[PDB]
Amino acid sequence: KGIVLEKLGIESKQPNSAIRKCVRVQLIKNGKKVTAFVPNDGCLNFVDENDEVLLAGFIPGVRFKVVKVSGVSLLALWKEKKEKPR
Amino acid sequence: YQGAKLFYLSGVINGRYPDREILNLSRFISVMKFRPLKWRNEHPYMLADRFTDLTHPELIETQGLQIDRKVAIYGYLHGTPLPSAPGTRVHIAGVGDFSVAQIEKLPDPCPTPFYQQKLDDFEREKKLIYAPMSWNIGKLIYMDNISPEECIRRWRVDLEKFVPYFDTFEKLAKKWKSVDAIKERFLGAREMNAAKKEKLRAQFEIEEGENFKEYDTWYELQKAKISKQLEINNIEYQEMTPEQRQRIEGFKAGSYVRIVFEKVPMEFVKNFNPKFPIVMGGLLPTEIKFGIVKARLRRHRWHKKILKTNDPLVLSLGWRRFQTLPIYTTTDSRTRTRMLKYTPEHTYCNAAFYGPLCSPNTPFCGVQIVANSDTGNGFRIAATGIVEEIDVNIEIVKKLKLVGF
Amino acid sequence: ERKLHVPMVDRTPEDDPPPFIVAVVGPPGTGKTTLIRSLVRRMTKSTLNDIQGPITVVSGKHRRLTFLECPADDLNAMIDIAKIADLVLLLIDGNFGF
Amino acid sequence: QHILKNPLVAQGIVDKAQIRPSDVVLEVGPGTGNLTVRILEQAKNVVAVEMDPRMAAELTKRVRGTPVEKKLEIMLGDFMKTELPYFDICISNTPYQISSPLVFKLINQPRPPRVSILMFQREFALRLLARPGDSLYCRLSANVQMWANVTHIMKVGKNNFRPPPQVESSVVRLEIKNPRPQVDYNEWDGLLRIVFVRKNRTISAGFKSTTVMDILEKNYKTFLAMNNEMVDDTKGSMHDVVKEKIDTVLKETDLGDKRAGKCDQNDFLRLLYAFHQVGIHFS
Amino acid sequence: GTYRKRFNEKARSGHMAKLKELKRIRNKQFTRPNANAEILEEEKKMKKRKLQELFTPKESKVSRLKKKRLDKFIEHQLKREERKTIIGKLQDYKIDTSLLTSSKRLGEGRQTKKEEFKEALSLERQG
Amino acid sequence: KMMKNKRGGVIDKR
Amino acid sequence: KYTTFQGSQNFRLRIVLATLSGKPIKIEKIRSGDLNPGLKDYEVSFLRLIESVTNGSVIEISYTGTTVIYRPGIIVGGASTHICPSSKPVGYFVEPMLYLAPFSKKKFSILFKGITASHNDAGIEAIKWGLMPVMEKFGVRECALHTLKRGSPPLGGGEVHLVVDSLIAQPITMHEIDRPIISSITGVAYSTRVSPSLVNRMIDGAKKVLKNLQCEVNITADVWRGENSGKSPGWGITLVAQSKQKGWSYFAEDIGDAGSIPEELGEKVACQLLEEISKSAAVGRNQLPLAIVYMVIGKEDIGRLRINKEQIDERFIILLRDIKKIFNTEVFLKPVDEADNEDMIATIKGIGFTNTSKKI
RNA sequence: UUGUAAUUGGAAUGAGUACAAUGUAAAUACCUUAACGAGGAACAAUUGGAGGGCAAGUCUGGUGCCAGCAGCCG
Ligand SMILES: Nc1nc2c(ncn2[C@@H]2O[C@H](COP(=O)(O)OP(=O)(O)OP(=O)(O)O)[C@@H](O)[C@H]2O)c(=O)[nH]1
Ligand SMILES: [Mg+2]
Repeated sequence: KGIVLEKLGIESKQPNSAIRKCVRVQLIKNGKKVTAFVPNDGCLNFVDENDEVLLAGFIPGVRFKVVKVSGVSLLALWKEKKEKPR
Repeated sequence: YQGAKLFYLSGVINGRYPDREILNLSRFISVMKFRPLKWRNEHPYMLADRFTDLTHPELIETQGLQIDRKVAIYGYLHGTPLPSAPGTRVHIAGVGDFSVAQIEKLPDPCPTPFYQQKLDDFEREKKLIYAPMSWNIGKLIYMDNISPEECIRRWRVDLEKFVPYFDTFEKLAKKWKSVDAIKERFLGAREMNAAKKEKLRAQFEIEEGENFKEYDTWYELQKAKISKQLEINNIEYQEMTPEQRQRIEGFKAGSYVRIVFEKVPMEFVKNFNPKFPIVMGGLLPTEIKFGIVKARLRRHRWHKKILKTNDPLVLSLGWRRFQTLPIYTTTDSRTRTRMLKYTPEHTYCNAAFYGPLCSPNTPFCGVQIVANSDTGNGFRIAATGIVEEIDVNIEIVKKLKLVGF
Repeated sequence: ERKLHVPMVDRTPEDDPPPFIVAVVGPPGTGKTTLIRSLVRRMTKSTLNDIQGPITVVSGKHRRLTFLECPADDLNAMIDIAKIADLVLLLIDGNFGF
Repeated sequence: QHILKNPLVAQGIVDKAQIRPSDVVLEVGPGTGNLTVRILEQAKNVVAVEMDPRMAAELTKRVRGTPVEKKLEIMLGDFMKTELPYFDICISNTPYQISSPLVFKLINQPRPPRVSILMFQREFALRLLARPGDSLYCRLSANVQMWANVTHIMKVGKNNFRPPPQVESSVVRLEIKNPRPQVDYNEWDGLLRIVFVRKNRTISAGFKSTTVMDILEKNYKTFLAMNNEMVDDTKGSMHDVVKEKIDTVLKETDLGDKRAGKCDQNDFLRLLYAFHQVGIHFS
Repeated sequence: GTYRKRFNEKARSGHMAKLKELKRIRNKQFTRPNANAEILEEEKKMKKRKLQELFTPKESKVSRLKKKRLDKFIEHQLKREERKTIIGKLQDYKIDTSLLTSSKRLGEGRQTKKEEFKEALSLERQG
Repeated sequence: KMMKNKRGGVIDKR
Repeated sequence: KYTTFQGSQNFRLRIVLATLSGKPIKIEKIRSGDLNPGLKDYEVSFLRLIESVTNGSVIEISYTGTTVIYRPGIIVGGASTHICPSSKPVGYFVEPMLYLAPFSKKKFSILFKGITASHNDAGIEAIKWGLMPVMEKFGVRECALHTLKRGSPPLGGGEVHLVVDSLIAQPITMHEIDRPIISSITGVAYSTRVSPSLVNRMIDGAKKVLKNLQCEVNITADVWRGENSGKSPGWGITLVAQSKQKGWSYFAEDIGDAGSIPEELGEKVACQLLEEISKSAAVGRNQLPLAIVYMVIGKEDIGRLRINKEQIDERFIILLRDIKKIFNTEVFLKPVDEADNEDMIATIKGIGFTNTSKKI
């Protein structure tokens, strides 16, 4: 589990760049800050600040990807089969 | 959520359901716990238990029914404590925004048995249904009648002068010929050996104590700080006298209160249906301000049609609901804010509209039709989004192409 | 891991908390009124023939509940009860469906 | 000659110097100026000592037409031969050939710097940082710890320098003690030199040397002369007196059987005071 | 598993007591009422002492470091005081060093005439 | 450029 | 409609508090009976500065100049340059910006120009070492005041750059119920267009007063000469007593006039520092208004600060009354349990303020 | 003689609905079975991976008309 601190590539000009898909996340177990991938910018819209994100093993150096946000699958949101509860 | 409890009711006998599963439902509600929600824990809100108009009927006849009324609403407070002083800005859903003319607490009309037992126990030391519709210095500062100079002399010039008042140089010099009386503040720098040990222990604590001064997880560490601060709040309030306590914290949640509002529309009093709830919600300073709201908005998945720029659309921000004309935009690879004609079919887009401002991260939904006549059969939730920014101006721009041959 | 979540501050007072708001929401004719009457009888042993607006009742030694029947035909209500409802009882007609 | 090329270590050096905006910096071995431009950025003014006129000319060219041009001053000469201006902080990546003398000069400046960041060879830095009882504890350690306190900032690698040298490097911080302890430099150095010929032998063995006895006897005779008491001045007149003085002081101080390498500041200070009591002055 | 940490040691105090006894017998090498009765201060002291000795939290990491640092600091302060006293008594006994021969000469062991003239001139100046 | 993103302003009737 | 105030009293505070609260205010009868009625030039310049760092704010100054209508907008900040009239030094305008800087949509980057010191307003060193640390205690991690050029009165010519990188939602809750143990005394003795001797005599002057003390005394000598030294000769000192334990600072400062003795000023400022520490419990008198205001705009929790019975003077009372008028918050004071001193604990409930201007 | 059909013909059939019977302590279900139950047989099979192409569209770089990124936005 982790906390979304800031979306680093949100200002990037090139759409769907690798930078655009990187999000800084604070690991809640130890408080260590790490970076994670989101499948795509369309999925990046769902992720906003201060939400629960479940991370899984995967721009070298980024080794995590988001699989659930706020307790809901990112894929489920991206296929539009669920709505993120706030 | 997957695995959610779902109760099953078979039939109705004597206008009542079978007792067996009603017990199951009742027990489930009894043992239930509630998560802390962001909006609920940052605003004070109240559901009106009863509604009463205090307007003198003499005024109603002389000026006529059209005169604005004064109304009293009673109910249990929720969320953050409501400030005791009058003048607080609140919004009633479907009515508008008003100012608290008066506020006072009343005895609880439906005391819980545990509460009544304590009061009865207090009496020694010296109903289940409620359905009405169905010279201390501190005082001296806050008595404005006494001038501050008069205050000071009793219990013993301006901030433009940053340097604080000092006595004359010579008398100050005579006062500080010796460094005594302040030695305690400064660090010091066969039986006496133990005496030496104690001072050095105190110095060591003073020099490095903090670096030394554990919970397993970072989460528990965050919770501990919150709990510790909450504990401090309780201790200060428990030392605190009940009347002065109400003056500082205000009216805490669970207090049954009377709120009186002036200048309410008369239609609210005349067109009152007890079925429709009356919801009062406090407003933060930003909620009062009006301006341009920048938000990320997307067409709802189950809405049949895409939305259009400059199309009326009813928003639900915070306590308030209102109709505006939003403009849907695109970042153009984060270069310029280009106006769109319609919302993306299956993706978010930046939406700009004018209305009451709200703090960022305030979610909202959108609806195009609220009247029953035009409901039809389609889904009425049209758009969903999150407010991204608040501003008084914005620079949307459209592509204009000049043609020649 | 599933234990850990974002820290937030719970502002519920430590003593004499307010009754929880229970919103009975459903399409017209599902049985919102009868459900409220059934529960009210169980916790209080008395039957309310007619119910309007909030009704506060004792449910335990130190627990209270306020029941509000949302107008099924009004969307505007559904928005603001949803804003203040601590618990929502979604009445669903099994025969008809969602 | 060797030149650093890692920017991060230079940034760390300038940062941990903690240059206040009203400080003047004595920056030895300016090099290409990588350190100098940053130090000019956050300093009142910088005084630089360059051995190579060409290299200082390159520095002037680099800083010319810049806002920090007026702040910089360059001195051309030998760091030791030059007489230096007042300075608050000393930051150097000078060749280690002048490493040991440099420190003492900073210690013996009329107004010593409050803080200096110095780069040295690893072994030399450890010997500076060595504590009593350590293997590398030596005369340098005791002397500098009398006149200052030395701490370790970084270990700087071989690869950072080009062409790579044959030894590692390190960066340390020196803080000269204000007020200076009121002990003669000469007496302290003399005692330590007599005691540190073989630091892992007994101090009595150190004093057993014939040359040490001769020097101590001559110094005792000189001290008697200064006190106006007459003295014979023959070679072996006071040998039997100085030897028994030494034995008595060594026995009473209980330092006779303690190795020099395992003796701290206070043990040496006690020995010095006792020797002054009995009348022997070392240097 | 015998002495493993338990979720609530207070709930099973008596159990833990047995363990201590077992330890006291197992590690001794290294160290070297009728309830069924018709009718039923020192016992309160027994309760207090047994429960206190049974439960004493093991001192923590930060407590360890605090103890070591307190010891080092306080010894350092004592050393500073002793140094100050010795240095004062040194200022009591002080002279110049120009005439005294430095210990730097310890290695030489033999001398030229030039210094001998210098020494001869020096001792003449002294008288 | 000062006036591009302004909505208030000083109204001095002195 | 408008909260009404009387006179020029607490003009900067009332404006600043209006900004933080977002409540419109009215100030009337400003120097009505004076021969030259209405606002002074520097007060108008201060309003201009407020307009520059805000957006949506509307300000009216009356035809006679004796009445002000102020409607706050949002704090937006940005990069700007402000020319400070000679009537006041730079510290006059910098001080209110410290209140508003952490709570902006963009970082504050303001270049102030004018006289850099005076007898009545916060100096450069007062801000750098005396107030900004209190902000750092409140959560403002990054804040800097760079002195590009010193300008002494009367011709001034000094330039300073204020940069506040830290943008925070609201100040942290204070819990300081003890008397900080101050570990060392530091200070800065500065001079312009004059010989270095004055600074040394000054540091010598302060040292005599403080020599009897049991802590270190090290005063920096910052002599300014040349192009960056301003247009006028001047010299002043700021002495700061620092408590490394909890990062608290107590400071006193003043500047010298032509013909005054450098030693005497050093002695006077040293004595004034001994006064402030005698009167202070957790913060100095000159730092208290900043401390109180930030607590009021903290989260909705009870913050505790220890204050001495000396700090409760006229200025303290009016500050609380103005706060109550705008924010409706009441500061509660309780006695400490100790008998050695007669300090009191000021307990303030925050209003739950949050910096909504910043983008997320 | 290959590929494609919201083309077209009448035959078969169970998911489901349901008389009855069987089953069962009583029931549900299974096996049976009158009678209904198919052309988009809308009685609307999924989960992953790979590769295109399109503009008066957008961004970036430059030995012209190009290349990269990418393109739910013209
Ligand atoms: N057979 C049967 N009838 C039910 C059931 N639940 C409700 N009903 C009937 O549905 C009708 C409506 O009951 P209400 O309690 O008024 O439902 P409601 O939610 O109040 O409906 P409205 O207030 O009109 O919007 C009553 O005649 C009930 O007998 C059920 O499970 N079975
Ligand atoms: Mg009903």
